[PDB]
Amino acid sequence: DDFSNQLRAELEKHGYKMETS
Amino acid sequence: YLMEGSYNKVFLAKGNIPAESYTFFIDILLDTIRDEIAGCIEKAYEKILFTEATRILFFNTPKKMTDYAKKRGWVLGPNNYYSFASQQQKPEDTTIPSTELAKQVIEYARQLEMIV
Amino acid sequence: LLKLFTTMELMRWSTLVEDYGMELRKGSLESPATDVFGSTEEGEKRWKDLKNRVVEHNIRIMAKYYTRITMKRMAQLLDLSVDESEAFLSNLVVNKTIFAKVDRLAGIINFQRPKDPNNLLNDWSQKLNSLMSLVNKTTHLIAKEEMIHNLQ
Amino acid sequence: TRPANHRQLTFEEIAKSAKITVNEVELLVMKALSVGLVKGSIDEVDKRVHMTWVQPRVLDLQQIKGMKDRLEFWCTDVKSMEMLVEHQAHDILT
Amino acid sequence: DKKFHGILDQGEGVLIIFDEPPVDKTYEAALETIQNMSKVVDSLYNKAKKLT
Amino acid sequence: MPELAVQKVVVHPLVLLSVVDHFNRIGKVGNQKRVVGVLLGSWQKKVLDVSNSFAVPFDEDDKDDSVWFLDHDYLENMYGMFKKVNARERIVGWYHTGPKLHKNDIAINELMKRYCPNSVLVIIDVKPKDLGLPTEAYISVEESKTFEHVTSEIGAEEAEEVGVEHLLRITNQVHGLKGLNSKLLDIRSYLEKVATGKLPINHQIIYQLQDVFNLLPDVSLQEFVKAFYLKTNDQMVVVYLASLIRSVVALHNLINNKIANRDAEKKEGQEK
Amino acid sequence: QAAELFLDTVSTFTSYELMDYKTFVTYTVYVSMIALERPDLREKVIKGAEILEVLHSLPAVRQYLFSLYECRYSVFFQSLAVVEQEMKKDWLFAPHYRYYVREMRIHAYSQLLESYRSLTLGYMAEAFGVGVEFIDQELSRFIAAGRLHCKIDKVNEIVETNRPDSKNWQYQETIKKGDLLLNRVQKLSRVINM
Repeated sequence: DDFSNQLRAELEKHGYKMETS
Repeated sequence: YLMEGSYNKVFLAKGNIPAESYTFFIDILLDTIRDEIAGCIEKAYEKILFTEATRILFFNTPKKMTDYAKKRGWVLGPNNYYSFASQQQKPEDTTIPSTELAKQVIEYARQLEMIV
Repeated sequence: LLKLFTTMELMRWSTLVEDYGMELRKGSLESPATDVFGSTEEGEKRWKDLKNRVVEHNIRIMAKYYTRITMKRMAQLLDLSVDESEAFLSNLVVNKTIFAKVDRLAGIINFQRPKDPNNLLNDWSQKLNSLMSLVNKTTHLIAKEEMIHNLQ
Repeated sequence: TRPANHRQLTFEEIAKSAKITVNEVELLVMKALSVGLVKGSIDEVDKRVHMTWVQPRVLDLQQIKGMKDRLEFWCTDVKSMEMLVEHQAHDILT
Repeated sequence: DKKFHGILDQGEGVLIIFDEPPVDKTYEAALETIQNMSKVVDSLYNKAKKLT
Repeated sequence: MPELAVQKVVVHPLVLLSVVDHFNRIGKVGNQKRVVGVLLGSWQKKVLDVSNSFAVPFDEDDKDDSVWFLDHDYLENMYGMFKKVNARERIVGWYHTGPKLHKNDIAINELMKRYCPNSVLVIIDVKPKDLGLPTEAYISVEESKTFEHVTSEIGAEEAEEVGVEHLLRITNQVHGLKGLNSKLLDIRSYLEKVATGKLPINHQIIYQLQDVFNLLPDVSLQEFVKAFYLKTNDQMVVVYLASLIRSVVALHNLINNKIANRDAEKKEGQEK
Repeated sequence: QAAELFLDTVSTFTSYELMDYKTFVTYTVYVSMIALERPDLREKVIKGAEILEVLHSLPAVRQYLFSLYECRYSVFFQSLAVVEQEMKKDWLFAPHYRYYVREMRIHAYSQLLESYRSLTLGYMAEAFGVGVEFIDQELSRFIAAGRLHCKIDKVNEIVETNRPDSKNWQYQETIKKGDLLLNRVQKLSRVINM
């Protein structure tokens, strides 16, 4: 609910994919 | 294990029970699994290599595995051959109208009073 | 030449227009009644006006005759290059006298219209009407069959 | 020799019989079709002509014999439909 | 914009149709009659009940 | 829809009964003669409305089809009285009993022709040939003798209809089979005839059958139909969907009625 | 039902204890992005005076509006901060949580997918700066819903599309509402029929 908004955001927002590029 | 269709899990020889009379049972149990595997292999694969098929059946000798295949009545080669494919909405259905007409008579008859 | 439009294949067309090079430049008369022209338009111009008109008219006929036609055949019939034919067809669709679909990535021209199931229904109902019509013929046929059998 | 089950037939068989080439038959069917000797459509996706019958075929005698058995089959089929209707209630539109 | 409703194939660098239109009076007819019928059914229950 | 045509005949119920009455009353029956009469009525733009009739005597020979006796003068004088009674009574045609035709049918016709090119000939048998309408109308002019499958329906005037009432799918299907059987009889008959060298050699009769077969029926069979069918189920599927909805809607209105009946009863003391 | 009401702006103000002006202007736009799609936006949300106010405040006329018109899922992740910011502090929009965010993320994605029949999953997965495993797993979550209809074979990086609007689909939805109604009829049948 609330957990997924925080969960999606850490994954989406905080890059470790666009910084490995 | 039987429920799942996990053939591998089934194959074992250790326990208290394997000592006594489970020996008598093992054959019966295998036959059921092998029937189930043949029916899968025809649906899944329309062609496969012969050797792959020999491993799968989990019989050691190629020969018994050849015996079963002729028994089923398949053409063989270095490959195994299989063919299937079905048709519908042309052979009868409740949505092919002849059979419907008979079905609709009961529906409408209920509706108005009859009763059928 | 008018009857030619019904049958049209259009190789015979070029032959006729060329052969008749003294009728179709002729707005003039060999005995005037009250008609006049003098060839104002140019009589030469008229052949151009006919040339598009017969080619289009031919496409009208193909629509009835064929449901599918290939672009190479369609071009052979017109006697126009494949590029040229395409160009006339495009103009003709905007004009709104035919329906056709152009597939220029394979080279096929459909004149078909998409079906509706009701459409197939219509046809199905007619087949049954023909059947009734027969029963009438058969009734008339019995009446006949009696006269012949005994006058009486 | 049965009902129609199709009326699509391709150029190749006809052209052989006719002893004119594949190109010629297309032009020819088009001449035939103008007259309305041919009732049909031309399918240019497999180069086959779908025909629609209209031929007289005067004096059949043998076909007639067969025709008597086929009609007979037809009388029975409707009869079955009827039995079922009889059993259940009475058709009143109201 | 939806001023033209095909689709674009950039892969074969071509324009393809997709403007294809479904039926819009059976589905629409059927859709409207249920939503109303639901409101009506619910009301009737409250009145029936003896406690709205 | 009901079948309509270019010319049409409407025959009144009164007319028909009159023939029934003529057959028993003349008492000449039991010699098995043609019961023939002249029909009268009302005609307009292209509608025969058979408003009236009157019987005509006739005596025919019972061993000669060339020797028969009929009087013209009887027709004029009686016609004259009818004109005097009601002037909306024209000569439409005549009637014969049937159930078979005669050579002589041609002979009554030549006379009626003169009076009006269109003379309807109605074949009326009380004794039931047909379990639908047992009266069939033809219009005939000679070439040879023609026929026409002109519709026959029973229209009426206001009075006539009330009198009728004072005196007092499945129907489709029985009739449908009937028709099949009549044709079936004709084929067996044809085979027999051809076998025994009898006149039939008609081109038309073979010609009609062939086309008919090509089409096939679709209330039985699938053979020609199967391709069409694929569309067909999908349309039916939708009609049914509609039907479902409406049954709930109906069911609901019934609930409202019950609750009201319950309330009323309960408070009263309960009595149905 | 809200969108009907929200669109109205004759009543610029209030007597302020009913609601407040700043809140109400911020609220209309927020509801716009979720609730509406781009022929509606171009038409209504150019309202002029309203557009000034959003600039006189935190983004929406900015980041969300540009992203909707542009139909990109390239640059829109910065606005995933806003869900966190506004919803959490509020008492009105809190209750809504993942349904509000998730429906917005889908909306954006759907437009991009609809643009290219034959879409490269691969190009998106890298440049949009996202985990390969996240985009797919959530995509397959969305396809299962019937929200998207992108036909995927995951080991390859290629996706195709089919008709999401079809006769068969429309009939399914009609039955689907029909079922819920059926249950109500039973509940009625329960209480009465004594």
